This record gives sequence, structure tokens and C-alpha cells, in this order.
Amino acid sequence: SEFGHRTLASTPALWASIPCPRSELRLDLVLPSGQSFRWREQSPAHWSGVLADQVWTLTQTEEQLHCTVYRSQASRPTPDELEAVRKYFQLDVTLAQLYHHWGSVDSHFQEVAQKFQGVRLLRQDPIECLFSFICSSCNNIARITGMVERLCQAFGPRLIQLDDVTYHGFPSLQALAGPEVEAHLRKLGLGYRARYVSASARAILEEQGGLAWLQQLRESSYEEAHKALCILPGVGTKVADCICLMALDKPQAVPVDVHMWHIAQRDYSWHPTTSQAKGPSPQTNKELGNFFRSLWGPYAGWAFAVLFSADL
DNA sequence: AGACCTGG
DNA sequence: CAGGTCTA
Ligand SMILES: [Ca+2]
Repeated sequence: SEFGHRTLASTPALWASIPCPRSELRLDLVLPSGQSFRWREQSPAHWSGVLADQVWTLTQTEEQLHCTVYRSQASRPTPDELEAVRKYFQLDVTLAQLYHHWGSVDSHFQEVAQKFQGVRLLRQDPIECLFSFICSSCNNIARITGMVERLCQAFGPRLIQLDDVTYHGFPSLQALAGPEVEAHLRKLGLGYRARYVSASARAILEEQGGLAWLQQLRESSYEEAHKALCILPGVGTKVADCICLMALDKPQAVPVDVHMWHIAQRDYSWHPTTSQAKGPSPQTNKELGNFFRSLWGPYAGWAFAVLFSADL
């Protein structure tokens, strides 16, 4: 009872709730959908992972988001810890309002949205997001999830152990910039991605002014943030957009890839106007990005996440 | 337009 | 072959 991952039923006194309807958030649609790769459904409807440097288990009912944190001396989450959860799901951004706006300017969105409510954007830490997505090229969610997990066990601080699962905080820049990190990462199967992780860690710390340079990009504009991220090795337009959208508060960022094309072509009969090439390319991808921004508005990135989930 | 790294 | 990135 006092051991293993908790459940709302097994340790009722250790859970605290945050008012939140399923219409504003659906854990099963957000946590394993390629935004964050650190969440696991260790027990049906119960999701565990690291948030604000601690381990949490989350589960929801129709009107509540039940949270539980593991630190010593067991205890229900404090009002301040709960705010960290609220900020992580950016609960201040009302989904009902967004769905309504996107649904009123886009018939197709309104159709698919009906069955997929609760899809919103997580507000992730810049470092975790940068290196997690550096590992995203040529990999599916499952592979990415594995690489990120071994990377954290290897270079991340040990937090606590639940059952046979030991949680680790995400690796720091210092750790990732360490010597022989690349060789070590290759043994963990990160392949050529190992080099970018090592190279980007050292580049930020030794050429850009460190952690401050990254975090500070949140106060910077989307165009400026995107441009800056792109100098880092292993980070291109795609990864830069994912980072801007997921960690730098740039909701208008749309990460274009082949999947997005499939949707643009099938559900909007979209095709390139500016660039010559009629297939995916830097110039055409830039258009697709502008197309959806023009269609959905300031939160075009959030809107696509919805379609991205409806397409499973 | 290839090369870079591996399981499904 | 997979959500891409880098380079000729
Ligand atoms: Ca780059």
C-alpha cells in the first residue's frame, strides 16, 4: 500500500484535485502523443512521470484532475505544488474557447474535434524538449521514448524508486556536455543522434552563454527564437518549431513534416503555391506552415495537435 | 540527393 | 524503412 505506484483508490488521502473537465484535458490523448516522452500509464488510467523535478501520478474523473506527488513523509500535494501541475498543462488557456474559434473558421476542424476534445499543449522545460526532439529524427514515438529513458537513467539525477522503476530528472547541460557522453549514448542506441546531443550541449554552454540563452528565448519572439535554435547542431526547422511550440510559448509555431502534408492534402486539398517543387521541401514546408497559421490564427500549433491526435 | 544509426 | 539534419 505504502509501496509501489499509488492509485486514487489505494491511497485516497494522498491525492489532491484540480478542477478540470475532460473537455479541457484528456491525459490519454496528451501524455503519450509525442509531446513529452517521460509519461507512463503504470496502472490503467494512471500516469506517472517527472514534473517540476519530482515524480507524480495523475488520473482524472469527469470533473477533476487527481494529482499525487512522491517526495520524506507521505502527504497530499500542497497548493503550490499543484500550481506547478496547472502551469505544466497551461490550464489558463481555455480549450473550449480555442475549439470554438478554430471550429468556426474551419468546418473540417469542427468535425474531427467533436470526437477529440481535451487535446492541448504541454509547457515543457526547454532543455528536456530540445534534446528529446534532437532524438526525434527518423524515429517513432516508441523508439524516441526508449532513447530518452536510457539517456536520463545514464546522465540524470536519481529521484526515487517506485516498484521496479527508478525515476531520474532530465540530464543537465553540464552532464550532457561531459566527456565521452557521445560514445556512451551510442551504446544506448541513440545512433548518430548521440553526436548532436553532445555537440548541442557544448555549443550552448561554450558558445551561446549557457542555460540563460535558452530559457530567455521564451521572452523572445517566435521568429527570433526559431532562428536561434537553428544554429545548434542537430536542430533544424522542424525540431526548432517543436521546441518553440512546446517549450518557448510560441503557439503559432507549426512543425511541418510528411504527416502534416498527408493531412493538408487529404483534408484540405492543399498544394504549394510559391515554391516550384510540388513535394515536401524547405520552401514548400514554409508555405504549409503559413497556410495553417493563416487558417487557424495565433494558436495554429495547438490546433494542429488536435488534428494530429484525431488521425491517431 | 545521399549519409548518418537501429530496431519493427 | 522512421517525424529530420547536414552537406555537396
Ligand atoms: Ca542547426
